[PDB]
Amino acid sequence: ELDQLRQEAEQLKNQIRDARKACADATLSQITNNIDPVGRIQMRTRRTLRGHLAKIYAMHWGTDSRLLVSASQDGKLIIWDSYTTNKVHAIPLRSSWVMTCAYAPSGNYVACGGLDNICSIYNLKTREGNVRVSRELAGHTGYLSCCRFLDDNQIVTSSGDTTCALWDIETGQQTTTFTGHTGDVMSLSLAPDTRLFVSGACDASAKLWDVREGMCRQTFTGHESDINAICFFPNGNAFATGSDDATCRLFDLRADQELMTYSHDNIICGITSVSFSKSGRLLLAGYDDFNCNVWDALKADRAGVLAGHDNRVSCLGVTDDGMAVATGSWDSFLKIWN
Amino acid sequence: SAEDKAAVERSKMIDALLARERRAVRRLVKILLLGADNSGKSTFLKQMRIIHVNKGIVEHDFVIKKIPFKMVDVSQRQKWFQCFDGITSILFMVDSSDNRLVESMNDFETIVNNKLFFNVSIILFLNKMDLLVEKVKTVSIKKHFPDFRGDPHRLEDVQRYLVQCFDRKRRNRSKPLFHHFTTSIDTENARFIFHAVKDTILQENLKDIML
Amino acid sequence: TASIAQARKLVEQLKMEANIDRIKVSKAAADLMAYCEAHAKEDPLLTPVPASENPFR
Amino acid sequence: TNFAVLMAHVEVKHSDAVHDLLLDVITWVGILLSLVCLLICIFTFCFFRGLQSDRNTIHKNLCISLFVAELLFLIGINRTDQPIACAVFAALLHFFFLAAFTWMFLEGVQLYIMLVEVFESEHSRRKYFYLVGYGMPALIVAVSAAVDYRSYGTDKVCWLRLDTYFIWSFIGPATLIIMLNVIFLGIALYKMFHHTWVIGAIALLCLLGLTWAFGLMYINESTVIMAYLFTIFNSLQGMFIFIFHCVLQKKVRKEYGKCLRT
Amino acid sequence: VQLVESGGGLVQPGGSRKLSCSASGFAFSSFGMHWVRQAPEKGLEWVAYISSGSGTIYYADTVKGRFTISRDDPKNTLFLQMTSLRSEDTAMYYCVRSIYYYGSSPFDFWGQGTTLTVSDIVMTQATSSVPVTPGESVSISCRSSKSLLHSNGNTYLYWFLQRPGQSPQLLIYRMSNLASGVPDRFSGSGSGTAFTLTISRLEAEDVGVYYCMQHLEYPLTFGAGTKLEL
Repeated sequence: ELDQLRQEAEQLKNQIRDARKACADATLSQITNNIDPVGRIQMRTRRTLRGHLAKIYAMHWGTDSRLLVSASQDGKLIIWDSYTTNKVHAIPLRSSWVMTCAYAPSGNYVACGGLDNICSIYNLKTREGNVRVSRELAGHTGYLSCCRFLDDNQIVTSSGDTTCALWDIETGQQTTTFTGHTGDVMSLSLAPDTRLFVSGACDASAKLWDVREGMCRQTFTGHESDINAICFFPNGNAFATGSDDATCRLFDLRADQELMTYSHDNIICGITSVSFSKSGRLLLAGYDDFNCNVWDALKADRAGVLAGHDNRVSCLGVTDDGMAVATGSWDSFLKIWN
Repeated sequence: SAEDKAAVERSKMIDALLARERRAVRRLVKILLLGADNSGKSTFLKQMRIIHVNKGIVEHDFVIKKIPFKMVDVSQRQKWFQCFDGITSILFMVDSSDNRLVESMNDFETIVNNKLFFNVSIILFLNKMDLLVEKVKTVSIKKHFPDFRGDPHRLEDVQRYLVQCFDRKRRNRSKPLFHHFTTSIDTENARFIFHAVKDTILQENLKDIML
Repeated sequence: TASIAQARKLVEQLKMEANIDRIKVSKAAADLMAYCEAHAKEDPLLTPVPASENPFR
Repeated sequence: TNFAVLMAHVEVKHSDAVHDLLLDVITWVGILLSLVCLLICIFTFCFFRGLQSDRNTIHKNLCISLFVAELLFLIGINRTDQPIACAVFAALLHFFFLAAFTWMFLEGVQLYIMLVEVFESEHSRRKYFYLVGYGMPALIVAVSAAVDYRSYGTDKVCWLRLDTYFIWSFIGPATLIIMLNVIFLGIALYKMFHHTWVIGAIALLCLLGLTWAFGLMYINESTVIMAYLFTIFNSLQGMFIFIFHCVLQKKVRKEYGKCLRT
Repeated sequence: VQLVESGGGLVQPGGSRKLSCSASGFAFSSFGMHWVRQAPEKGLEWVAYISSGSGTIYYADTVKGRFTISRDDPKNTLFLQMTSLRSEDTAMYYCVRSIYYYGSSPFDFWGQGTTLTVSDIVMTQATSSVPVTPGESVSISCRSSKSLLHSNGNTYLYWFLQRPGQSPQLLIYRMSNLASGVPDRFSGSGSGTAFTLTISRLEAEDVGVYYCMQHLEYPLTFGAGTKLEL
């Protein structure tokens, strides 16, 4: 029976391949070629933010596009004011091995995680006057990679034991567990309407999941090695990914296929981050050759380089109004470009 | 103004706190601990605690002599290894009276030639000498590998072959390989592991003075 | 046993993924440039903004 | 006059020669080839954050002190015509040259700190560095002026006198510092040979002022060759540093080729 | 949260006093502190300010050089030392907490103060008595003598409340925002130098006197206050 099931699986794979092939009539290289090229883009450091004692692993813009959280390897979580280069908060942690951070939409809580397989949730507004830990969520087996709030009482975690989970803060339990991968999990992004989310998982395969139901809906392939970053276009029906083979691609769900392949012949270092712009016209990226590249998302051509770092770039992000951009790298400095 | 002016104080105080933590961050000695021999690891840690007094990650903290020491002792380990680029030395423990020696050698080769470990030194422990001495008293011969001289010899011709077998496989060397045969005298282990790091830091300081 | 259950789960998952209604690529592309041209007068990084109002300048 | 007059304890006659013209040309050209490398070195070690440490502090202070002292020597030596103009410059020159020597001593102390006590210290030591470096010359000049305030001026070129032994308020500290630097260099070479080239042993010779010790043996007429070695090397000190500790260093070149040049 | 003060009493001409304040229930080392005064039947008036880290110290013009402020962190205690007091120093004194970072809400907590007895921008209060009955929507006005807006978009001004027999309580900070522990029926707005607080669906326990402060730059100045009746 097992061999019969394998034959059925092969037939189903052939079905999927044929259905995908039946989709493409117009390639994007024959439509986006006639648009006006953006030309030259270049911007300069306005504010430089110093103070971290070691490498920088994550950052996240606020909901008002003015405050900033940052997580470093020394065990510190700093809250900055990006206008006057002021330090608003400095939070110390219990584990020194940290790999992610998040900023709650309402502005009351932050989150962190790392190699201790625990996700910690902090309260920023208290009557006594100091930042104190509110919840300590546990139950995974490997380390965490990314965490992303939805409301003030629901959080999502992904861990490199092939696992994802949805936690209800106040109760403290797992409302749903998502399984189906084979290797670790590296990155996930949430939708603007906040009903679905996507994750890439270190085996050249990416998945779209729904939270209200609980099943795994869609799968995509195409890469030759593991996946390092994933992000949503600003309408909830696209996403962009970059791998450790020094290649980036764009996926849409209804087309169920890839469209662009942003590549070059002189680049041999993999990706570490991605993020979009407001109108979906600039795709930023961080590499290991010490640069931050600026692609035009519709042509796979080149638009700019934000050079200026003395080591590898780890994280980058965009405000909620489009004015500013922020980057952070292994040299312990974090820069604001406009 | 007149209320965007206490914020400046607050920022300066936070800056002062971080600026006083920098120095203590820079004085610390971080050692990573690897091997397939759990009994040796347990014994060595117990002895280290005795000297100092005079799951996840399990960090142990010590003070050898006015210096702070941290030992970490944690299939896709290459992703895990990103966080260990600020360490000073890797301590590899191997059983000698064993076979699984080829397995240990393969693991050694996989660990050493890594891009992240271009500026870390390696300390090698070859343990369980008493069993090897007893089992060479009634000597059991080697395998088909070219043990050129004195196949059923005393330990003086087997130790050299083993240390030479491990010494190679360092394709990008740039540094020496310290080695040691573990003894039941605790102070010997403490002294050797304190000497290795001292030599490493002298080796780094003579590059700014152009040897 | 376990292998049969795993194979059945894989087959059911593939069957559920096969039944998804799809659409062609020309419509999706047209949607993409529609979105790009819809909000093209409010992105400052792509289209520079006068410095009289910039908070970072 | 020439540069060697700073460190001669006995007046020389020079029966008959043409050595004065050669010495004047050599000293003028050499002390002018400095005072531009010194300035480029001051700006080198001040407006870059990628080089800040204790060593940078000591380098910068040494270059400042040399620049000022050589400037004052170049301008205000031949002023014996006004009995009030100098006899004030005969103290400021004292101060700044002795400051240069104290900084050169601190260099050897740093060599020890990095080569024997290999580990770091939990508390910084900038305060003590500044205190010693800019306070030893102050105390020495104050006490020396209190002891004998009249000898601050001569008849030919207005520097310290010789009829009284008061010139030995400068030579003594120089000799002692030179000896201690010799000790420290020996220790450095010992631990550089045992625990394991020429460029390093030449770059250390510029900072520790071990070439200033020649002029002490310039005694009589038949030794003039040594008087040459003093003027050719010492007056060129500021050039050597700018070559050994600005150009031949990877960190400085990398930090300067990426921002000043692009 | 608790601030408890001590030191009041009766004194003769000359003399001196040392008033103390003890704080319990919160983090003292991250807050700035104010001493504020009140005449027996008149409005409030600001006295002195000591900030976090024991740096900036500000005094008032009418007692400057006679009073002194101090703080002790490990024991969580404030002191004010007063010397050479005349007959116009009779009043009641209160201790106030504040913190200044982005988004912060100063003047949130107040103490209970002590009695002491002995043998610049200008704001104006329109009236002193306004009678109303429950269910009536009311509005109360204050005036000033300069723009309180700033080039950073702020607008510094405060409305506080004081019921019949208690200590004050923050109603509206920075002329537009609302504090914690207060109902949602309060609001307030105005133009440059002329403004009004709006109270809707008026019920009981709103009787008392209302106060309007400014905080554009030291010194800090008060008004008279409007007293309501029911």
